[PDB]
Amino acid sequence: MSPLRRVLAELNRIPSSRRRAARLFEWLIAPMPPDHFYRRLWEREAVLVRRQDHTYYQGLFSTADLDSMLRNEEVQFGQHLDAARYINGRRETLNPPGRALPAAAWSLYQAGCSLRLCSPQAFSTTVWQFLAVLQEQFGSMAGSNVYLTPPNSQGFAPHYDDIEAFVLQLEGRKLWRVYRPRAPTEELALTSSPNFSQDDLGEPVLQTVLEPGDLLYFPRGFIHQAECQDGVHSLHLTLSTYQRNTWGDFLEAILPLAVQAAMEENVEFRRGLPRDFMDYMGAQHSDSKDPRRTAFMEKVRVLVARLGHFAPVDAVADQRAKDFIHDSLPPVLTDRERALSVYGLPIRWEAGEPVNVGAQLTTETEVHMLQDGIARLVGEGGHLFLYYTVENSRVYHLEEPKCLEIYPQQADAMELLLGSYPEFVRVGDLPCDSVEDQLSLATTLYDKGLLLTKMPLAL
Amino acid sequence: MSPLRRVLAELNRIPSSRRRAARLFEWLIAPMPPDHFYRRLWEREAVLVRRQDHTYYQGLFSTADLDSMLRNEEVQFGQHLDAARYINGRRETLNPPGRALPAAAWSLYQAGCSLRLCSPQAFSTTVWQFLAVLQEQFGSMAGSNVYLTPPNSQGFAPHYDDIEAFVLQLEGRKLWRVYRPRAPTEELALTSSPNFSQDDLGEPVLQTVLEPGDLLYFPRGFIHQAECQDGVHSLHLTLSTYQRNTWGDFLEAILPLAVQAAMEENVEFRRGLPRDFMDYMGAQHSDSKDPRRTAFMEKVRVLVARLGHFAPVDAVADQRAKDFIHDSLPPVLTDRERALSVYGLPIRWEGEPVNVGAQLTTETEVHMLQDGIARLVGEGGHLFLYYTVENSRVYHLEEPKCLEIYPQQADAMELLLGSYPEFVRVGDLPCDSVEDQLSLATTLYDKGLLLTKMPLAL
Amino acid sequence: MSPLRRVLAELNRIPSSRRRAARLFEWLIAPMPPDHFYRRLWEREAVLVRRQDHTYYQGLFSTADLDSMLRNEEVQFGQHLDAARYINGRRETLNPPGRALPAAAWSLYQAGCSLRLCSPQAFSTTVWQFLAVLQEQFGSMAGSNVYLTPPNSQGFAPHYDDIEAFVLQLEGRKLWRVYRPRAPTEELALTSSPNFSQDDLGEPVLQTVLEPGDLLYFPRGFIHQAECQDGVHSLHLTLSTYQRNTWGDFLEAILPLAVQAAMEENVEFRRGLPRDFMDYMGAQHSDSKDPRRTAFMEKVRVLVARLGHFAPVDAVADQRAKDFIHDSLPPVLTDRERALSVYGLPIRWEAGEPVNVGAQLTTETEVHMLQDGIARLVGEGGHLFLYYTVENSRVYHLEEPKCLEIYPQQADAMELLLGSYPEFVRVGDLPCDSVEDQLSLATTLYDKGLLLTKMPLAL
Amino acid sequence: MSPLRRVLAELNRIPSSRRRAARLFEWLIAPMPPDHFYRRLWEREAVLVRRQDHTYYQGLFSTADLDSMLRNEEVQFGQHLDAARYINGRRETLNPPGRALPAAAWSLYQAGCSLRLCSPQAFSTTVWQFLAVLQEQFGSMAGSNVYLTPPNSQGFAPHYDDIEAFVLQLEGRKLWRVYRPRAPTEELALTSSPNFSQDDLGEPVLQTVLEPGDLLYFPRGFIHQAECQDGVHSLHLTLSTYQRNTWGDFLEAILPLAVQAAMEENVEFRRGLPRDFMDYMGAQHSDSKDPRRTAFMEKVRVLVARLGHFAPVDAVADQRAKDFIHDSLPPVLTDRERALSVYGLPIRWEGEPVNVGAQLTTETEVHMLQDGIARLVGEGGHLFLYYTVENSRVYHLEEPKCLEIYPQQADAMELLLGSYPEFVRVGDLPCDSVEDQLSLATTLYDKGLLLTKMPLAL
Amino acid sequence: GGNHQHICKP
Amino acid sequence: GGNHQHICKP
Amino acid sequence: GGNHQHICKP
Amino acid sequence: GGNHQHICKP
Ligand SMILES: O=C(O)CNC(=O)C(=O)O
Ligand SMILES: O=C(O)CNC(=O)C(=O)O
Ligand SMILES: O=C(O)CNC(=O)C(=O)O
Ligand SMILES: O=C(O)CNC(=O)C(=O)O
Ligand SMILES: [Mn+2]
Ligand SMILES: [Mn+2]
Ligand SMILES: [Mn+2]
Ligand SMILES: [Mn+2]
Repeated sequence: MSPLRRVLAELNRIPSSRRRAARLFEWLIAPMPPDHFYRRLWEREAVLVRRQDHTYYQGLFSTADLDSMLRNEEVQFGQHLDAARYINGRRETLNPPGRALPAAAWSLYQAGCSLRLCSPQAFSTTVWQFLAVLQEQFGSMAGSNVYLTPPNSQGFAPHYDDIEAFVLQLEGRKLWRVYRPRAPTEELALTSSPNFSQDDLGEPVLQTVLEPGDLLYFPRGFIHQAECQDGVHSLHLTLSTYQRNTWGDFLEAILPLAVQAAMEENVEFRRGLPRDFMDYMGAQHSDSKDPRRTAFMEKVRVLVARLGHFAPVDAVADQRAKDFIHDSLPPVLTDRERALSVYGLPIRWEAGEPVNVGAQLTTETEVHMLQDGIARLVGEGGHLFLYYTVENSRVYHLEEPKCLEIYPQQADAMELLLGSYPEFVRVGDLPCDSVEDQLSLATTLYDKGLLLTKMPLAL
Repeated sequence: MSPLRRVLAELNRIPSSRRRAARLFEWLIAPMPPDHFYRRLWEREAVLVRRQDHTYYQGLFSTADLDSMLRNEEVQFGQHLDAARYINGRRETLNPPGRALPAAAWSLYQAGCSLRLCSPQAFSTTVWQFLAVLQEQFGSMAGSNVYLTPPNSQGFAPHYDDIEAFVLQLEGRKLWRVYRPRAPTEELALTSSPNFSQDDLGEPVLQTVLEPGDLLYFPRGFIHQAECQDGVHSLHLTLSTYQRNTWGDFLEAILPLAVQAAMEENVEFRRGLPRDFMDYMGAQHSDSKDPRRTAFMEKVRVLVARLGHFAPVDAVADQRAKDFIHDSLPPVLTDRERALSVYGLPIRWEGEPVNVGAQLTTETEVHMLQDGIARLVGEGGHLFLYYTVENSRVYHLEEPKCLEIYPQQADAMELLLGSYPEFVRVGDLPCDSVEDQLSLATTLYDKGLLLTKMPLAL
Repeated sequence: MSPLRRVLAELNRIPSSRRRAARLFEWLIAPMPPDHFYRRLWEREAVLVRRQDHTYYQGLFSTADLDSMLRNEEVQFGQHLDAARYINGRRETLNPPGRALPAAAWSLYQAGCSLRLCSPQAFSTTVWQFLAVLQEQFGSMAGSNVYLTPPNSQGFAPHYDDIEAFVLQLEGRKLWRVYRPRAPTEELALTSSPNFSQDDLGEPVLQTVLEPGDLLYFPRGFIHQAECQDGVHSLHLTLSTYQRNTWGDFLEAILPLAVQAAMEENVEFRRGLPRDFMDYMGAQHSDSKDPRRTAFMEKVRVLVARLGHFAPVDAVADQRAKDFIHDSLPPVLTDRERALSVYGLPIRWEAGEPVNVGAQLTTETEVHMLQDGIARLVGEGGHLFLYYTVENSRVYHLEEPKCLEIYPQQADAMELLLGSYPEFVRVGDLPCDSVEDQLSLATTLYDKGLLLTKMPLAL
Repeated sequence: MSPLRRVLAELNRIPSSRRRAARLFEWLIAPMPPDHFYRRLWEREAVLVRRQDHTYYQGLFSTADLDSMLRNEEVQFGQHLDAARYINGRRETLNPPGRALPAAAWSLYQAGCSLRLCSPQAFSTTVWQFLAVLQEQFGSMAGSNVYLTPPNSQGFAPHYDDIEAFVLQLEGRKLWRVYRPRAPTEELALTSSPNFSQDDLGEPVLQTVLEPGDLLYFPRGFIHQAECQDGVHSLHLTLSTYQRNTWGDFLEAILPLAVQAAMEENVEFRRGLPRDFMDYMGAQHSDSKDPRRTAFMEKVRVLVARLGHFAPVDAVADQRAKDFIHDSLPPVLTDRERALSVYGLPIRWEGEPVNVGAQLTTETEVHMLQDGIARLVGEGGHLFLYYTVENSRVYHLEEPKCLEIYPQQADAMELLLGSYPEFVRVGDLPCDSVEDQLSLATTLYDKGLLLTKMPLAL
Repeated sequence: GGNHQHICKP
Repeated sequence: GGNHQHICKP
Repeated sequence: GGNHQHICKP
Repeated sequence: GGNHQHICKP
């Protein structure tokens, strides 16, 4: 089979979902080591991996998969599919109002337009699994866009995006040009840029024709543009991640809580401001010599620096974690996990009644979390909530945040479980208050598809 | 005449409104010097000033003024008037639904209930003037509440408030007890407290009988309680200010913007977080010996400290200034200021309007009506002059008033705001052309924000 | 004194507020009888009353009252005061942004502009009392606008208004022109018209110079315009009433409830529509011959006509009444009512304590409603609410609807009271269940300023 | 093959979608003639049709389809699946929080709970097709619920529903009891009822055991209850329709507009009310002998009766039509319709797209894809064609879809909507120019709203 | 500009 | 509990 | 009941 | 026209 189907097959044969994600990423950038890539390339340099194996991504996505998608799925223009053109320095969009029927889409294609399909994971099970696995090692949502460009044309103007982009060339060839950030402010930019023109660009740091199987990575802020030539089309899937997952976004959540804490715990933050500070502070008093102004400025800095001591970093981490649980795509279980989870319980309906009912967990049952990135224990208003991802839709935020409450008498074993993965812990050895608690938690988690047993449960 | 009517008559003779504010505060805490008060007493200790003059506040407010207010104005129970009773260690409110008529208000009072009238400045012009002047030297909104308690009783349970309080004894006598903050957290408390019981308090740092003319000052967070005894009532006015005007509130506004500017001007704040920080950061991972956790912690502390550099202090300063202007009571004008402002123009009606047509000239000498009525702030890409002249005596009844200032006048607008109270010849404004000097002056003047050395004549 | 002060003095000397309102209206249109005016002129014809007594309205309002108003009250442009100009067929408004200081207002006036002051009742106590009394005999809110026009000018373009207008000429002279409705649809129009031009008007049904003391009435829908000439100004107060108080507005509230009732009480309204009515009903099937269409139309008419039998006319009347209570201006009591109501209770604060406390009502106390148009008993969700106007602001809807609940054990006496005015009913004879009820109601009403006693209450 | 697979295979051979809807309903209630049913039975009496064929519905739905749905699709408890139990005269719901997994669903079933799956049309394509076809002949939305009850039990308490119900017995047997409305008010009830007890019911007008293939019809307002006995389960599908499609609902929309037009075109509705009607009209004035009251009453009745003349019936008709179109499930196409519509165009992908470029011509013969997919309605000052082709099988998941029709095409658009299923040559449309005939046709066709007699070729 | 205002505008 | 859901609402 | 109302809110 | 959509637009 193809390299993609061979590695996918391997993943099924690996216990830990953490190892699974690490193994897939290793495959994605092979032969270069993930450790080198993360300590030297990630967010610092554009990276081109010439695979020299056109079959590398076979089974991931094709123009046929898209053809059958537009025809069988309800793909909507403007929402899921975008037809773009770039001619004589101007970007244009010829998006018709409505469903993207093959007749209309391919028609645009013939007219010289490029097709951009947002989040193919919402339809392709193979793309979903690919991304669903990679998100775990990114610690950040992994989305993707598919780009289809006709021969001798360019559908997009030069621009930079707000995420870390991995361009996987799936069909055809395409001449790419990646530019280093133009100015300091553009380095690792927060928001996407507008459409630029050649006159706004310097020399390319990397210019090359991509061939099926190659991988091209570049950080957010790197301007890039691509075009087809010599009578051949191009199809590629761009894997993006790390959208607004910077130190700033973290501080953005910290500060508010930190200043609130500092005020509640330290009187220096509760002291009143000067009665007349408005006499020397303000835009009109910028050009002043008053020493009270320099003292005001010094006081502000001093107070700001203290804030670090009151920062609830753990709470914010849990909230980010929680948001990442809501953002995550639902997990793709291995055959083993399935067979050992409530999802694979033998109970079904066969002749005129349900068969094999009565599967119960005992104190002897050995268990462990279905996977390492499906749930998170978060504290909110003296309450403990176990947020999970198993019930998430493949469509971003289609479903609201799912969680179940955990009582103090179970928080201890719940912690252990989230930390024991993939080690098997016997229910009887769960650190609780009573046997009723140990079976309670285990049963509640199991029935929610958040837990698996060492052996399949039998009546 | 009484000290009050004399100091007010004295204020009407003082040129600067800043000096006028300073003088009235000097009077309010006399013989104690303002400099000492603010330096050693403000926000630090409870202060009792025994005036030894029962006429000191005569003219400010009285129970008779209360009777007329309840009778001639629409004082609403729950909103304007509160009737409270404190008995057997428990606070209770007995506000009927509807308008506060004298027959109802005095029936509660005779029933041993204490009356609290919120914001008498909205009804009484003397109180208004008092607060309107003091707010200027406070740099913060000056509110007030009038408290009336019947003989042999207590209307309120022990509590502390979220503002700096100045208690003026108007009539009668009352036994006050003031306590120093109980815990570090209660010192300069941010929010008012619940009603306490006797056993929640320790010994008083100040216990005394207040008589007409005395002043009692205590910081936010100081628990205090009072009661009437010996068969006599009590009436006092509690002047308050400094509600949420702390360095914390300032920071609360500066930080969001600080990280916003840093993220834009410094890549270090734009670097992605660790791919696995969720493995060692979080409540459950509190005891982790992971050396990466302390590194994460350290970096967070280094980034925060850096934020001081990006802090747009002046912008927030202007914002709080704009809020204080919206918060401010309308200015009380001296005869001279009125006579020289648009408010005093002789243009009236006698079958036709008389004395109309006066206009400013380049020779006209002008300056701001007062120093605490306007503020120039830039919001977005344009300039705006926020003023208080059109505010209601009722808190935030009206909306934030302002007028746009064009760049060709910004310089002149700034000068006027800072050169107070020095008159400046309109023909000497920093503006590019003559039309721009006259337009600004005319616009400001017509808004009741400017005054001239000589009355405008046609 | 002046005719206005003489009649006002008389009103104080009349018991019934109903008679008071009837007496004031009689004065307003004198010498013509109200009965003739209402059965023949009201809403049918323009009416001019040449008083031949320039002092008729003295004490009502003057240019001086306005001068001192702009100076002492907080009059805002656009909200309370409007400066209007009408030149060369075009209406213009030169409203400055902000407070209407005398300097600015009179300046506009000198520039040829007219001043319109909305609802002078909000400031003038005399205008308030005038309107507060007239609303009672109108059964509809009585508002007013004051218009001040400079010599040799016109501030407004021809137009018609959505209310019944009574123009009282207070100072100066003014040439008026009133036109009959132009078309059927314009007769008793629902909404105000735009600004018309002379070319849109026919011949005047009434053209005349008004002099101080005169009254000019015209119905909504009658186009009118006025101008000054010959070097003299004009001041007039326009009393308006009957805004959207038509049969249509009443039906507008009825229908919804009627159809809901009909559906709940009659199965014919609950039967399903034809499965295929969409085949012959619709804009595209308008030009059809299908008899099912004529049957559908006949069915609709038949059902609509039935609706009258299910109309909750009383409920809607109470709701309108209630809305009129909310709309009404607070009452102006006579010296007698005051002295006999809680408002005039002798209790005050004199030396160092309140004097004369302890006024109590007994079963012997004879009482009756303070006035006939201050309260209304309304049923809402099995509950009884006595809505009143005593706590209303002189500023329209400044205060929300005021009411007090009435329990079933008191509804009987509450009814009697509202119907006994101005007859005195002894509390002991109130039809209730217990003496506790009779004193309860009486005391609650009295203390709310909704009731008065035959004699002043004494300790 | 079974009757179902045969009638469906028969539908795929019927030209008109209207006749197709008629045939399927004819099948659903066979041998009973539709004409008799609608004339004498619809909304009047409960009807039991004993098919005497247990394979009648084979292929429509089964418990196996349910198992797969719970397993392979995201059926959510509370929203999609409901587990109910009826014991000791009391109804109870036992829905766990979360996803409906087989292990949970079958555990409740074995616990004697009944399962109710709401709107299987959103998951099962056979049910969808069934309802999509029947909605056309109902003139109203056709919904459905699948009910599965374990042996020896009752899942639901006696109740009536707010819709016309058609109960199809899919598997097993069940004891049904249907009651005629108890009171005049309950006849054709507007809203569903609460759970009743045995003592709230009288004697059944219909009591019987349903076996696979049978059909039970009963009107809204008929109380009904069922239970399983003799150790066997039950599975039925309840087809429902006619929710709030009464003359009252129609009136509910016509009246507001009626008085709105009357008030504008008839002065009598613009005349002021009486100045003192409040004296004799109102609850308290109910027993008043005031002859003015009856006059007021009479006038109100005369005015209402007049409103019929001003009623914009056609407008509301179009509005309800637009709502039915938004309410409609997407159309199920026959092979022929697909082959002749944009959906069937051979334009696919083989390194380049093949068979692309086909376009309509004036010679092209066309007609609407189906008769219940579009509606032309005027809202405001423009025309709009609302269609159902882009709707989701999930109720109101998508928003009301339409396309504006220009006046130059209104006539042609109307013709097409009415001339179905007669093909019309595009060159023969009522439009002014040739470009307008081709533009409309092309626009409609590309939207999947039109079909051609011959497949488009390039 | 407007005409008579039975109720004072916003 | 509820009855027939012509329209699944929750 | 409440305490000092720096700003009358109700 | 837009560029890469990490999350699908409204
Ligand atoms: O393929 C193109 O023309 C442009 N592609 C991108 O911007 C991308 O993949 O991020
Ligand atoms: O007067 C009292 O009983 C209580 N007074 C206060 O809390 C005050 O003036 O702030
Ligand atoms: O006085 C004018 O110019 C216009 N007056 C009116 O429209 C009026 O009084 O209703
Ligand atoms: O099957 C049951 O117990 C109840 N069924 C119904 O109410 C129905 O199908 O509408
Ligand atoms: Mn008018
Ligand atoms: Mn049912
Ligand atoms: Mn206090
Ligand atoms: Mn890109």
